[PDB]
Amino acid sequence: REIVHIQAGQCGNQIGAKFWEVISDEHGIDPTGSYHGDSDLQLERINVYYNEAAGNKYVPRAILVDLEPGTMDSVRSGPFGQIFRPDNFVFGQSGAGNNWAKGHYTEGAELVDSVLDVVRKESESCDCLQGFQLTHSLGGGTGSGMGTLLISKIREEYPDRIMNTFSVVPSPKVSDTVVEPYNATLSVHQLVENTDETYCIDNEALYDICFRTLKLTTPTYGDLNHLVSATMSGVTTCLRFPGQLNADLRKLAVNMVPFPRLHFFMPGFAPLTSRGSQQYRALTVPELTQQMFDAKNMMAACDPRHGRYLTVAAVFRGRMSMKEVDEQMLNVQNKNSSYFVEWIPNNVKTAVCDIPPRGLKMSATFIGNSTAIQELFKRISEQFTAMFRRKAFLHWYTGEGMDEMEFTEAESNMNDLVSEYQQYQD
Amino acid sequence: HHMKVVVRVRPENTKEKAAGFHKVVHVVDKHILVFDPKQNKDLKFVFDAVFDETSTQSEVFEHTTKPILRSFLNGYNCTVLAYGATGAGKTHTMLGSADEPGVMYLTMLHLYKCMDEIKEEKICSTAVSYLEVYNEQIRDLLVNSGPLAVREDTQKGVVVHGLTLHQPKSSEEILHLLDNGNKNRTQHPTDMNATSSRSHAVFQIYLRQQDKTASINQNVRIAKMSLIDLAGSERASTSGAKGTRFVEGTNINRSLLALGNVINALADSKRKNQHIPYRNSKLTRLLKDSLGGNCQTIMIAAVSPSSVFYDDTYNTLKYANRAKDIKS
Amino acid sequence: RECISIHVGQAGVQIGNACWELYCLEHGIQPDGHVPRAVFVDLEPTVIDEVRTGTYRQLFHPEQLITGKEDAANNYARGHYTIGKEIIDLVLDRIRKLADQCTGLQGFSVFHSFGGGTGSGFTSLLMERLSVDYGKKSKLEFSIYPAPQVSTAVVEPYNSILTTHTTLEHSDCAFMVDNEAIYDICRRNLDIERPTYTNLNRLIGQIVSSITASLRFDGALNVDLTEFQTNLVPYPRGHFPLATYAPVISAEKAYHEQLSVAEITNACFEPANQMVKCDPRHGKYMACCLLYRGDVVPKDVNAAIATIKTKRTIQFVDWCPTGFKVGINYEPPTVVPGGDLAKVQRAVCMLSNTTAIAEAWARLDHKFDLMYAKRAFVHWYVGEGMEEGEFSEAREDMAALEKDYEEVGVDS
Ligand SMILES: CC(=O)O[C@H]1C(=O)[C@@]2(C)[C@H]([C@H](OC(=O)c3ccccc3)[C@]3(O)C[C@H](OC(=O)[C@H](O)[C@@H](NC(=O)c4ccccc4)c4ccccc4)C(C)=C1C3(C)C)[C@]1(OC(C)=O)CO[C@@H]1C[C@@H]2O
Ligand SMILES: Nc1nc2c(ncn2[C@@H]2O[C@H](COP(=O)(O)OP(=O)(O)OP(=O)(O)O)[C@@H](O)[C@H]2O)c(=O)[nH]1
Ligand SMILES: Nc1nc2c(ncn2[C@@H]2O[C@H](COP(=O)(O)OP(=O)(O)O)[C@@H](O)[C@H]2O)c(=O)[nH]1
Ligand SMILES: [Mg+2]
Ligand SMILES: [Zn+2]
Repeated sequence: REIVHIQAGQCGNQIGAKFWEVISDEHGIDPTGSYHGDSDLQLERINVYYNEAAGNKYVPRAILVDLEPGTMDSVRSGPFGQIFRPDNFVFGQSGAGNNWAKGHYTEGAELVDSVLDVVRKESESCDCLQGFQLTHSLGGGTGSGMGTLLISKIREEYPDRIMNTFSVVPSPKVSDTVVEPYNATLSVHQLVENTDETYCIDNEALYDICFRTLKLTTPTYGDLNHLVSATMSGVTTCLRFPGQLNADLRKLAVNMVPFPRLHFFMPGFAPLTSRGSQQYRALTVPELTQQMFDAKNMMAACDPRHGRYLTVAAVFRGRMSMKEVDEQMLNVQNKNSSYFVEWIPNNVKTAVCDIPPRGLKMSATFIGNSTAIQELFKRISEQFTAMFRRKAFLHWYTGEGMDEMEFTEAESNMNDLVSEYQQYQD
Repeated sequence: HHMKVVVRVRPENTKEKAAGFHKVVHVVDKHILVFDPKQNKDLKFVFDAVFDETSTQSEVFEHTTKPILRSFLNGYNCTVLAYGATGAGKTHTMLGSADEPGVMYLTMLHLYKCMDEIKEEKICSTAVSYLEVYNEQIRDLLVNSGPLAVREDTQKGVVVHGLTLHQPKSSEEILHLLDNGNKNRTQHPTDMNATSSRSHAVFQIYLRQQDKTASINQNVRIAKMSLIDLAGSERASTSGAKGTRFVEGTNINRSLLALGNVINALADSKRKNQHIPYRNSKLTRLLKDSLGGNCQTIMIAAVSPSSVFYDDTYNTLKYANRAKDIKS
Repeated sequence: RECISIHVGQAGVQIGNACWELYCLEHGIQPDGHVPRAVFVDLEPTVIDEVRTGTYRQLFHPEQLITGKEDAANNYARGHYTIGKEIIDLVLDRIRKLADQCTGLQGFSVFHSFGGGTGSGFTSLLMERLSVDYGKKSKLEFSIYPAPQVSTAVVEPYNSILTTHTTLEHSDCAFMVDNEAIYDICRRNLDIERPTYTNLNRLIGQIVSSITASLRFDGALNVDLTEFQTNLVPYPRGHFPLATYAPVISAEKAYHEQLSVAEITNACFEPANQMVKCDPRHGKYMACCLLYRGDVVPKDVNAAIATIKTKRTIQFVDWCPTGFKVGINYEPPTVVPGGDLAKVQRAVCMLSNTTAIAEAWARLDHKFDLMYAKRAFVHWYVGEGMEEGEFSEAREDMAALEKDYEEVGVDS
């Protein structure tokens, strides 16, 4: 089986450097070097993310899509930056203006065909394709506009292969951009109707989970991104390992989406202990489910305690009893029968790999499909209307060949998407 | 109000009569058919009306369509759904030749007189559309183009601003040529020559009523009547083709699932709220206004006495039964 | 004489590697000896690859190891229809190539895991295509039905109401082993809160050895495979007896081991020992095939059973005078060199049809309805070449299996 990652925009790119920083060590792949793998198992399944050319040069099979040179020119000029075949860099030296319309209709729309070209070179690689990983932020031009286009085209070329999306939904408290809900409401719109698995991450839900669950006082971006990239490795690549009960992107999809909207999840890692001290090793297993199922520790902004679950997928990866796993999940389902929805007798999807995250004993990725994410597309959809009412920075969109009905469309769609998610909270 | 459900059993052809297989459906009366087999469930099901084999094109048309004409005059949205397995009777009931005018031509002839009568009391104008639904794309039948961009009205309600319904009719002659183009236009798989399926498809009429004294302007009655020829589901096991036939059949079934979610939801929403997801498909979105409040609706389930129709009829009747059955 | 085996689904293959392990272990055939007599099917390569990488590697032909590199999918439809279709021909070809080579066989011991994708769906058609190509044989399917509360897959019931209805009209006798009610045996009757899947597989890997292995082996009271479905099924529904083992003692803790027949037989009817969460809550036994092995006097049995026939709190069915197939083998059991199984010099692998599964089926059927009542994960099967038909019409199927297992008992 196989996948082909996609680094849309700067954020989705910056994260690409962290996703591949990680995964490669989780696969013994040095910069241009080969498999140094401490074991022999980190190789029978690598194909999922790489290609055979030389015999030491397994190249990451991703795409780097960006209208801002300086970005991909920082990812390519730094650490692992020299592993991507140059053919992967689909740059757009144009003005990467912070407009969703500037990266979806006017400036991104040109660069697309020179992207789809390569997304096909990589899909027609070999063996069987599973799907595509997509990283980006819903708060910018090249992220939410151009990266949401890339998928609307991918989902027309292979409506069979899956589409995981890792979105950096606009964080509440402070927005790292101004038009944010514009770039966002317009991309979530495309997402609800093309990708079929989304993992929404919030730069501040991370800061919290990175400043209080890691006593880490100076959580640089490299860190947030690192934490995120730690989950997306426990999702995909992980289940492309053996296990007493393994799954794969489809099992995850076919157990986690009750209704075809696509639905968006909220990832959570297991052993999230500060370095020296907190190395408590209280990781028998009740400590991992203790972790993953708390409020805090959900990379989403919203708190699960604010809304039922439809599905859960504890994708464990570390030798453990199929009894103390399958058991714990139950008491968790009964202590919290309140929030877990009832018309699914077993919401939880236990998944169990064998090999754990390189240096750790036992971990478990959490992929929650809670109705609590209603209280985020609410947020976004609010910020929209409050400014859309006055057409705030709208001339930057229309003046790029847009429509007054296009913003209406997306808000209403993604605003209905809120409605639906409540139909199951009740 | 409620959606009306009817079933039509066709009559076995000669070839099947030679086989002389057991009859899977027995019609007791106008209201009720029995599902076989008889030496099973042996559950009797009561419909409102049964159409026999005997009914050609006069009887089928007049019964179902006539009460929708009254709701048509109201200018509330009316709709008719026609279903059928391959060889169900699909063409015969809906159409036939010019010789034996089925529902469509009798709506066209009778409702053409309806335009005459209505127009007299209030000036009326009518146009008609033939829209398709192939690979989840709307295609106008009269002109093939790219699918209409979808937008929504400000309140709500999905619209396709690819709305065309290319050419209106002054009389029967023009529409009759369009019907030739209709079958060709629908995208079908290269099926057996005997069978032909649409992708998914519909037909619409447009009512705009203005009193004679009233202008155009002033209050208008707006009705739409939609006549739907639903496609058939595919089976993976039966098909064996899969591939492009597979993808088209999955897309049909997804539109059918969304419609069925609305359908069962409609019965529940007799005690219902917004919950009914119109958004689930493009069909159900097109139908937002039409499945409708106190809209009039009818479902015509076509089936045959045929042996292959055994499975297909039983499945469709169970589902038709679910529309009458489903209560919380 | 022989009985092929078709281990389908990852789990049916993990159990398969285990039942297959216990075999050579009691036949003196180390890693590289003879040749197996079975096949392995999965739509996930990485699992059958564990039989191609791990232990028992070269004991198989790469020809009896079928894989579909494609996708497993925890959904019946896909694994039956859509995907699992492409492989079936090739699969059959082995159970027709391996079925020819032999000498007057008796059937195929199928191994599947009811609530899976490859284990539900695919086998549904595999057993399907068998009941037509060899309707003249035995079709004993050894299942691992859904844990009563500790299921895994979210959809499980969709997959297991669909494997039951499609296989029902095709099996001869369906053995059942419940994954959770085995863990109780690992907690209560062996003491370990560390039961790897590798252990439940040693345990079914044991009960199963009692079925084929030792019974197809000479003894003082041999019992062919046909003998089972004859002495075990009262009615044509592919009736599903339950597996039970007796000396499930721990090879470390307690040691009373020397537990003469009179004890090990009584230890079968206590509900806390039956690899099934179908505790005889009311379910009247209707036929039991007590397979013994080891040092057993036929009078010890024709007395240890007589005592039981008169316990009355064990209430057998009315229309059944005597429903006790005594099967005696010679060779004692053969425990793993250092797993956790005691190692006695006698055992009782009793299996039986009980009106008790009137429960287990009910509780698994009710599951299905709750989700089907909302369509839940339905769009996952419809988009895979299924219909409102195959669900609703396989629901009605098992409905007359709740009535069947009710009417054949509870009444006189
Ligand atoms: C001596 C020792 O045991 O050190 C541990 C350690 O102290 C702790 C604190 C690690 C440490 O992680 C962090 O401090 C951290 C920093 C930024 C963002 C997120 C986390 C560690 O850096 C991370 C590192 O993780 C791994 O090796 C995993 O394989 C992990 N790898 C990476 O994230 C990675 C980092 C740099 C370069 C390449 C990969 C992984 C996890 C999931 C999926 C794939 C890979 C581990 C166990 C440790 C150190 C080294 C201190 C912890 O994190 C992880 C992801 O394991 C933080 O809480 C856990 C508990 C660990 O015990
Ligand atoms: N006893 C036992 N039960 C197992 C084993 N492996 C899995 N199971 C059970 O069987 C079911 C799991 O089926 P899966 O592994 O998900 O699927 P599969 O049947 O192999 O086929 P796919 O869904 O297509 O992967 C669960 O109910 C598990 O508890 C095993 O080794 N032993
Ligand atoms: N976690 C995370 N967020 C980022 C990174 N870079 C930008 N972001 C977020 O992305 C949003 C800005 O969009 P940006 O990535 O600049 O858009 P683009 O570059 O024009 O496609 C803000 O909400 C930032 O917090 C990053 O490296 N990691
Ligand atoms: Mg499997
Ligand atoms: Zn002793």
